[PDB]
Amino acid sequence: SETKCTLKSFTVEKGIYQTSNFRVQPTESIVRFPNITNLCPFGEVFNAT
Amino acid sequence: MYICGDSTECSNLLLQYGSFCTQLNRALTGIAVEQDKNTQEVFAQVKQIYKTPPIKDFGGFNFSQILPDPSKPSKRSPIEDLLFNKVTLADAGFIKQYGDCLGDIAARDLICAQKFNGLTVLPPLLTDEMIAQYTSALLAGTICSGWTFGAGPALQIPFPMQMAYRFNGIGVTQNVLYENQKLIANQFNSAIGKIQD
Amino acid sequence: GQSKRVDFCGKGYHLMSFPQSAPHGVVFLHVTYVPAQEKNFTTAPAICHD
Amino acid sequence: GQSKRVDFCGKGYHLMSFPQSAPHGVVFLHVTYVPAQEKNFTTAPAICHDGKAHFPREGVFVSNGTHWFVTQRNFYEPQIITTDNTFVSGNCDVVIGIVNNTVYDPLQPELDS
Amino acid sequence: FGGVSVITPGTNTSNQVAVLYQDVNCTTWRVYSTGSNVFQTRAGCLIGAEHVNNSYECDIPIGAGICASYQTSQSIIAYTMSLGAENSCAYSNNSIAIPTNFTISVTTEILPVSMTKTSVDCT
Ligand SMILES: *[C@@H]1O[C@H](CO)[C@@H](O[C@@H]2O[C@H](CO)[C@@H](O)[C@H](O)[C@H]2NC(C)=O)[C@H](O)[C@H]1NC(C)=O
Ligand SMILES: *[C@@H]1O[C@H](CO)[C@@H](O[C@@H]2O[C@H](CO)[C@@H](O)[C@H](O)[C@H]2NC(C)=O)[C@H](O)[C@H]1NC(C)=O
Ligand SMILES: *[C@@H]1O[C@H](CO)[C@@H](O[C@@H]2O[C@H](CO)[C@@H](O)[C@H](O)[C@H]2NC(C)=O)[C@H](O)[C@H]1NC(C)=O
Ligand SMILES: *[C@@H]1O[C@H](CO)[C@@H](O[C@@H]2O[C@H](CO)[C@@H](O)[C@H](O)[C@H]2NC(C)=O)[C@H](O)[C@H]1NC(C)=O
Ligand SMILES: *[C@@H]1O[C@H](CO)[C@@H](O)[C@H](O)[C@H]1NC(C)=O
Ligand SMILES: *[C@@H]1O[C@H](CO)[C@@H](O)[C@H](O)[C@H]1NC(C)=O
Ligand SMILES: *[C@@H]1O[C@H](CO)[C@@H](O)[C@H](O)[C@H]1NC(C)=O
Ligand SMILES: *[C@@H]1O[C@H](CO)[C@@H](O)[C@H](O)[C@H]1NC(C)=O
Repeated sequence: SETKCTLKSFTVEKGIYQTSNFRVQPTESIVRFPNITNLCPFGEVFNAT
Repeated sequence: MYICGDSTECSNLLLQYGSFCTQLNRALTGIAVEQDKNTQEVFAQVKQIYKTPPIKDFGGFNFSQILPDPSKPSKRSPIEDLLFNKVTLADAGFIKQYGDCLGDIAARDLICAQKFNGLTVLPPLLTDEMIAQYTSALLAGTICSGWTFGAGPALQIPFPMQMAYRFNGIGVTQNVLYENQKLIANQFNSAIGKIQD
Repeated sequence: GQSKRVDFCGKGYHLMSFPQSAPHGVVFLHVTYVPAQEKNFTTAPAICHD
Repeated sequence: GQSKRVDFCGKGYHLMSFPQSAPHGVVFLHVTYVPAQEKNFTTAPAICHDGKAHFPREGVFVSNGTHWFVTQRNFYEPQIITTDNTFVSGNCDVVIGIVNNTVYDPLQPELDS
Repeated sequence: FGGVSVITPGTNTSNQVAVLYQDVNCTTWRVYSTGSNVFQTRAGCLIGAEHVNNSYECDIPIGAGICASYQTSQSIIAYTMSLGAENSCAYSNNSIAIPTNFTISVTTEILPVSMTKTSVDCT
């Protein structure tokens, strides 16, 4: 079917067609951020006298 | 220079994809080299430069229009001198001089316009005189030794016998040449004169 | 050399050639043999003797 | 095959070739014949015998210091000039550079013996 | 304005360099430097090479009949190239040269036949 879509045809002639690449899909995601525990000083920046 | 002539800011932006300039130069260089190779393969067939013999009777055969004319400052044959005068080149010499392009503003010379935009024409490796020397060597060899010249050592032969062999080659018995030698030489000489005209 | 290839070194039967130099190229002068006056004779493939 | 094209299959006169393979290409070995040692001989267009003009059939007339011989063009191997080596066409009046010498007839001694 | 090219002996041998200024006529400015060894060719003013009267076969071509090489204490030199060996044939109306011997010679010729095949996935 990949060959048929590439060729815009519902008929394929005898021969060898290239069909893109073998692909691998991801299964899960990894999220890594530094282990920061404090909230930023929003009060000091925006609530200053 | 073509893209960012005299602009620092443009140059710094060109550098964001300047690998393309390199490839353009690589391609043009390959052509430039090939063009000298082509010249050498066509003309430098023989690396033995045979001196053009003194003109002596070759059996009625007159080669003066194909052999170099010694009275000229550049020893071109009369026919070559004509060929060179007929083909017109855009300019001559490979030195243009900034000072001359700066001075002659009024002419609006196309060659200077090309130079200022980074477009350069390079000189050939062999000069016209060098080409003429190869041509003369080939003719000198042909006249004194026929084809033995190309095969190996140049073996001297009387010009009329060279022709006899050429006649047997096409399929006409050699006695024809010897019997009609004056006729053949006259037709030959006539034909060459017609070509120059 | 001398060539047997038809029209390779000019029309007619090739005898010899002489190069001449030109800007950006080469000019060849090709000398060939061309049949001229001719006559029609009766022919035969063979002669029968005895 | 065997080529007759000048410089097509190498320099000299071509005899034969042998291919060898190579990565992405072909290499040819071209075997050719090259003339080597040579000598300077006197020559002439024709030999005059009895007033008739003799031309070589397959060769050139060659003279050493005292005698005329006929040789094949590409190799110095002198033969006696005979009526079998020459052909006759016309008389001794037209060709420029005719020399005399004699032409041998192999039949005359048989008729005499 | 332009016109600059550099003649280099390989760097695994030496770092001497000659520079050709294509649009400069020294017969001397619009150059980066001089330092003598200035030779005018029809291809430009060549600075940093010694011209010699000894014609040789060409090594590094420059243009207009001029070619360079690196030689004897070695420096960059320039010369007009030789086109071939000088030779001469006799021409006479009554003398012929005929081979008496021969050589069997075998030479080689090399030709490409095929190019590496590739394929590209644009994605
Ligand atoms: C080859 O032919 C040319 C003519 O095309 C001959 O040149 C003439 O020679 C006479 C005698 O010296 C001069 O008066 C003429 O003015 C020449 N004409 C031209 C156009 O140059 C030439 O001498 C012949 N050469 C040989 C070896 O036969
Ligand atoms: C073969 O053709 C040639 C060339 O046309 C003839 O030679 C010419 O003959 C006329 C008449 O006598 C002369 O006026 C010309 O000057 C000759 N031309 C040349 C170049 O010499 C020749 O007669 C013909 N017949 C043969 C060989 O039998
Ligand atoms: C030209 O060739 C002839 C034939 O080989 C040489 O004459 C012969 O010389 C030998 C001695 O070397 C004699 O025994 C023969 O009787 C001679 N034959 C004849 C027909 O005379 C001749 O010497 C050679 N000429 C030169 C100048 O070397
Ligand atoms: C070949 O031999 C003949 C004789 O058979 C020579 O012919 C004579 O030449 C002289 C020259 O002074 C004339 O006066 C005679 O009338 C000619 N005689 C005959 C019968 O034609 C001829 O010159 C010799 N050729 C060569 C090349 O030696
Ligand atoms: C600013 O101070 C007021 C109390 O006066 C508080 O209600 C508000 O949340 C503070 N704002 C921030 C950004 O902390
Ligand atoms: C043939 O004659 C020429 C002219 O005299 C001479 O230069 C050459 O050396 C001679 N040589 C041979 C056959 O080697
Ligand atoms: C060869 O040329 C000489 C002049 O150098 C001349 O005397 C002689 O007759 C000519 N021979 C032939 C056959 O043309
Ligand atoms: C340099 O200028 C001189 C004087 O005008 C001229 O004779 C010479 O040919 C020029 N050099 C070149 C390479 O054009």
